[PDB]
Amino acid sequence: VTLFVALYDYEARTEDDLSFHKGEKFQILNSSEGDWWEARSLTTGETGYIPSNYVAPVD
Amino acid sequence: VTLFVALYDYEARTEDDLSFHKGEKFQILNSSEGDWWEARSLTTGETGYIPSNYVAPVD
Amino acid sequence: VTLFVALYDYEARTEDDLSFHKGEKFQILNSSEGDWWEARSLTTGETGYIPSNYVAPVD
Amino acid sequence: VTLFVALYDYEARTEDDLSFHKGEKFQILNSSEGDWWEARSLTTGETGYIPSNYVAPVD
Repeated sequence: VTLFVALYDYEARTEDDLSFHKGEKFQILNSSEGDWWEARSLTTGETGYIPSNYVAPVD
Repeated sequence: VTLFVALYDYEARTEDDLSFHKGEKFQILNSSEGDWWEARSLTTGETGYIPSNYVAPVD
Repeated sequence: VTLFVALYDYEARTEDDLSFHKGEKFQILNSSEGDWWEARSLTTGETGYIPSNYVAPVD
Repeated sequence: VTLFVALYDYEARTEDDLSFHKGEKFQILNSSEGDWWEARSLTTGETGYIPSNYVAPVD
């Protein structure tokens, strides 16, 4: 399972976080040890940490 | 300090309460003034009252 | 609610604390946040933090 | 003992209270059952309630 969709919008707080919009999809290979996962957006191509509670596996 | 985590989404009514989404984690600032607790979101760093029956201790 | 009464005069340092004179009586609003209590003067109706070791319960 | 001097200034909150300045003297015949005493100022001639902790018997 590596495809996840955003449930809510999110505005990055720092340079390493990724901002994104609800409905946006990501590739997330491995989850982290924390609440923050490193993702790549399939829309913008950008990469960065996202809060793991904001996405769900794409059905 | 124990973290607490949101069980459900909650949308604030005024500027005093804090909107949050399920799974968001908080550090509690003041819990002894009543059932609404002053808390900081570990997600955004925002601060405000949250209804304590909407959160549980992490673990 | 128990009234408390000032044992000594006290002059506030900022706008948050409350200046008061010996014998002034207060009704306490919040006493569980620490040793500084949020109180209303029964004399002027002003509100602010007062150092709890400067007051005693009436009687 | 009926002569008392004011220890601090006081600005009346209502129409029945007497405002006064530190060093001002009053005649106070009988003390009340409460913290408020009915006084007459020997300076202005006015009469009204004053907080009893603000005056002391004139020595």
